[PDB]
Amino acid sequence: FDDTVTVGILHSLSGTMAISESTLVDTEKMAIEEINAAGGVEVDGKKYKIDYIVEDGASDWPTFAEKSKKLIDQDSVPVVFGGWTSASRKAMLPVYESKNAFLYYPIQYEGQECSNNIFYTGATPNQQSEPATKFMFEKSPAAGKPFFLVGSDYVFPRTSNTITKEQVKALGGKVVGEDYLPLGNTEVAPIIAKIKKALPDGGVIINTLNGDQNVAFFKQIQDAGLTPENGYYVMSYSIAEEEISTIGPEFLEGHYGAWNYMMSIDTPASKKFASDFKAKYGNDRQVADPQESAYNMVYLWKAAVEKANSFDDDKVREALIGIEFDAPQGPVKVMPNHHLSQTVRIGKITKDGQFEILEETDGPVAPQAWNQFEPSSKGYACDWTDANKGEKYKL
Ligand SMILES: [Ca+2]
Ligand SMILES: [Ca+2]
Ligand SMILES: [Ca+2]
Ligand SMILES: [Ca+2]
Repeated sequence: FDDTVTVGILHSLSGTMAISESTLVDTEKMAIEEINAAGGVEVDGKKYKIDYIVEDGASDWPTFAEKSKKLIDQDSVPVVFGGWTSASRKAMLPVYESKNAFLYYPIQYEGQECSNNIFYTGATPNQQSEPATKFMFEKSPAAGKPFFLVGSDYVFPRTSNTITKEQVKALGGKVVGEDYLPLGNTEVAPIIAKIKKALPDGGVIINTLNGDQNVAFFKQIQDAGLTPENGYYVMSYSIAEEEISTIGPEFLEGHYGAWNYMMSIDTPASKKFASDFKAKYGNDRQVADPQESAYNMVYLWKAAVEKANSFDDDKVREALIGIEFDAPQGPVKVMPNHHLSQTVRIGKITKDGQFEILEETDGPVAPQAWNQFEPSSKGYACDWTDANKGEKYKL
């Protein structure tokens, strides 16, 4: 190596979100180690080793904003890989925008955003909850049954459920419940009683709980008899193979997810991701969509740097649009709206905590940041390649 570049990593390693975010740091570090082993990042004929600073967001959104300022100003990083909850991202967004910096954010979310200073590898709703909703209503064993929505009390679950309510109405179904718990809250018995009352003949439960309150939720719904055997099916948007392995797959068997990457994808690229992750971190370790999303961020950033011949975040962000990567999920591409074109999978959870893949799109789906079911965003798009279009413009 001729020089070094130091990037920022900002995730919850402690608190209620650690169950989800800790493995993202592991995965981002694996990508960095791979890139370094292959020669680093090439800029102006010089090979740069990638170093990193990890900051603990501690499941606390003001801390995410504070550590973002530290990484940008004190540490002079050219990108921060970070975030999970939309609460943490909304807290960080003014920091990256006011400092004209660059956050790369990997987690599935609600859309309704298109920051010039954020790029996104997590699913937008049309890459996750919209196909999942149609699947539950039309194809699942609870086809035609009513929907009950349960999530954490912040902007992702509330916005996701607003979209779901619009879509279920358009599909001709019914929503019979919508309830939120504060993030981390484990007092799930009252909502369980409501689900039993509202779905006396079984049905679909849409779960947007984030973090480790999912542990209490899945264990208590099983003890209450809200089980696939009794006609109750949960579709979850914010947990996958990692959290399932901590919870215990016996509590998730038979329930559903919708994701762009699943560990069970039967391709050399998917198997190599899993095998490499186990070799570095242990044979017990899972890979999953959040990790695949974060992995991709590092490789996409590296490609954009080499295309731009610069680490400057304005030049890298300009170069990043259009970049393609042969990812563990299949081919992905960074779009003019800064999001990622991705293949969509529907899965049913097995006794071992893997997904049985039941549906898969014919190639990747372009991300709709501005949601096309929600009346306020219908007809809008985002395109940062055209000065006359931009963050939010009418088609
Ligand atoms: Ca920890
Ligand atoms: Ca993704
Ligand atoms: Ca199959
Ligand atoms: Ca858009």
